[PDB]
Amino acid sequence: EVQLLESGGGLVQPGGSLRLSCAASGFTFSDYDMSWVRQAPGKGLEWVSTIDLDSGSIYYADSVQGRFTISRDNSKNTLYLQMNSLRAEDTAVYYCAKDLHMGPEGPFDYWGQGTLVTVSSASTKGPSVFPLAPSSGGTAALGCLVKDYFPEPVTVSWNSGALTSGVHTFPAVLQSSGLYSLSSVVTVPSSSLGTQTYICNVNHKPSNTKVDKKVEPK
Amino acid sequence: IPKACEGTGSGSRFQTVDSSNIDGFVNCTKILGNLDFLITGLNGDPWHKIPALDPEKLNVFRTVREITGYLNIQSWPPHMHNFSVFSNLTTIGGRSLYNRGFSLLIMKNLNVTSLGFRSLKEISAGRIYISANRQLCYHHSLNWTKVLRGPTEERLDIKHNRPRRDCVAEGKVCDPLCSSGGCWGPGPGQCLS
Amino acid sequence: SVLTQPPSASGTPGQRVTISCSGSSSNIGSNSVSWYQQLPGTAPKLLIYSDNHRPSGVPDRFSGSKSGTSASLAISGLRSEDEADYYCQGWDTSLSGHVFGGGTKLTVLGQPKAAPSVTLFPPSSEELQANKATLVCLISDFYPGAVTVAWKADSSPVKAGVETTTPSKQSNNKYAASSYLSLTPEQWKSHKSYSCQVTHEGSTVEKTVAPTE
Ligand SMILES: *[C@@H]1O[C@H](CO)[C@@H](O)[C@H](O)[C@H]1NC(C)=O
Ligand SMILES: *[C@@H]1O[C@H](CO)[C@@H](O)[C@H](O)[C@H]1NC(C)=O
Ligand SMILES: *[C@@H]1O[C@H](CO)[C@@H](O)[C@H](O)[C@H]1NC(C)=O
Repeated sequence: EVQLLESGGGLVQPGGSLRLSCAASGFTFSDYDMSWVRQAPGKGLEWVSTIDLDSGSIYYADSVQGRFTISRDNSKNTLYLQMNSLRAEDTAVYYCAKDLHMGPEGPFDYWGQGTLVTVSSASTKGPSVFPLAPSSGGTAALGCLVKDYFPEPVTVSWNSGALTSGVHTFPAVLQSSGLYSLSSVVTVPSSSLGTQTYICNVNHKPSNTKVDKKVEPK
Repeated sequence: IPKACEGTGSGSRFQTVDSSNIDGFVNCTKILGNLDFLITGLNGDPWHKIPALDPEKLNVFRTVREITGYLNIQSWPPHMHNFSVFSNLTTIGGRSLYNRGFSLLIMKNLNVTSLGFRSLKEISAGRIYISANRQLCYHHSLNWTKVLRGPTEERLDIKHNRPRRDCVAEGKVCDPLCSSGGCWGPGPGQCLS
Repeated sequence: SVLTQPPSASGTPGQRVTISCSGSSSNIGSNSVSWYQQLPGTAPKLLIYSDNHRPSGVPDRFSGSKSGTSASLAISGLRSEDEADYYCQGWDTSLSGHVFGGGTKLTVLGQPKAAPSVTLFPPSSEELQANKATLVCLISDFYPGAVTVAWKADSSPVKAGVETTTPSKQSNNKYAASSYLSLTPEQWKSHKSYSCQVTHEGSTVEKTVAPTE
């Protein structure tokens, strides 16, 4: 089965550089024109570049022309985006795309999950994690506040992935400071409190921050 | 009696010429849309279980003079060494295009030794793709600017065919009577103009 | 990347919705249109290519048509699972590049209206002891999506210092949203009460919390 895994994204300073990698499996890499499409948070699709199966034709968007280089290594099943002179507005999720060379089905018959590129003068900041204690016709709400982080993303689980009913993790807020905050709430039964232990697992991989926080009744 | 008929590919029910639909092209002079020759059309489509085309039924296209859209040939009968069934095609319009901007696309036909587009006088728009035809000759000298009615630049993707030196060495070049505009194949009836 | 699309389209289960895509002769007037579905958090998937053809594995309720420089995507037999953003795309001869549309947010309706659940969380003790404070208003299980969020200290309005998320889908296919009032511990001790007010389809739900308890 086909698979495209992107990698190499992260936080980087304007005017800096990064190299994105797309590792391909589940098809003959050499038969496919590969492309890069990006998406700013909460915004539309933007095609970046396309290279053909043999690096014989290469196309770019005017916006990146002279700053990004696409390349490929068919022997390694790897697409490349060398990104130089990065601008804040290059902040985006970068998707890797494939379509059979001169096939009918395309362009971009398959996309990977994307790698996130953040371009900012701001430095890394791990989050403060804080319990949201319940009180408890009523049910009970409880959760975790993930305060003041940069850059994205943060994942949150409950009791190492055991608990998933009633859980909701919110998209983050961008505060005036340039930091991010979000919340993961779990709605639980009225009588569930005081017995069942609830721990949110907060993971901010950019800063290597891992926090488990037990949320107890007030 | 000029007769226009609908083609394949984009904007059409049919994605490729195949046995199911080939007889719909009988006596067409103008194609409204495109012609596509995919591998599934020529050898058989397993998902609709369509039979492999009869190579002699490709002779229907000798009546074609105009193709409004694009020509996309990606599979051809191994014993048909040129596209002489399109000897009467004069105009490719490229009102609709294939992939990233092409009106003409001849690809990976291991057995075609010349093109044979004898009547071809105009490609009104689009880019030209001729690649991986490992045996193709006579196209090296051809004056695409004549046919494209415009600058050749940023319109040619002509790679990886038979190497020019190899064609020259085996005498697979234009007849001396042909212009410097070139030929579509061997001998004097094949000159571009 | 200037293909014109409607920002938004809606329908109820089993309806037929159309999303239009306007371009130019150099892009979708010449070259083919493709269409993509992107569900939230996920990678786009090709839906329609070369104006009207569907990948195998793409159901035939999705259909595409084109005439001149305007293209239409149709979703007959609308489903809850079709709620997504939709992008048209075209190669542009003039640019030697691909040109995407802005995207259309497709919403699937038909569900009963449901009023929002609201839980307002005071600053935690942990947070307070680190000399900071946040009120966390959590808004749950409403339909349809839109809400408006107002804050009050001691009945007077608080506007600056407020940050609110766009509503997004819950596991149970209802909406949730979040809003935050940031506060210094001094201004948290100093007022008698703080309030979070959520207006959903014209009707406000309020929740209130007190530093004293
Ligand atoms: C070209 O078309 C004419 C009819 O217009 C036909 O008689 C002739 O045989 C065709 N030539 C070729 C080489 O197909
Ligand atoms: C076409 O080239 C093939 C190589 O795949 C070769 O076997 C054969 O000689 C050619 N076929 C014909 C019909 O000449
Ligand atoms: C075209 O190919 C056939 C065999 O497929 C051959 O007999 C004929 O001579 C070729 N035509 C030209 C003009 O070379």
